[PDB]
Amino acid sequence: KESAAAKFERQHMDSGSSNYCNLMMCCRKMTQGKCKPVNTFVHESLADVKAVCSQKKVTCKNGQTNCYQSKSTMRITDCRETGSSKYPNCAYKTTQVEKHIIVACGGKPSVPVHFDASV
Repeated sequence: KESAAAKFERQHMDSGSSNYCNLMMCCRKMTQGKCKPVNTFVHESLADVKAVCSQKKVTCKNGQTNCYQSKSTMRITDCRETGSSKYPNCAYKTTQVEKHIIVACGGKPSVPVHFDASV
């Protein structure tokens, strides 16, 4: 069983092409069983992303208060299923942007366990 912290790294970290999302959503296993409809990858170092857990506190989309917003914008790529996508033939639109990220943090040490939003 993968931990929540490990799952966050697999689904969202790509520390560092129109087909980017199609390749990554597949390699990171987000097209198994169903096409995850939307996902965001973050291209900053794992350390900079983990540091968000000690940055600005904000409320989570689900109402929990263990969420944090990055002090700076970060380089991210949003992957969104296209209208033609249909499991098991998933298809995604790749959009690169620079936005702040909001993540839920948990565990000891407190690390990101859920990508909540980009703002």
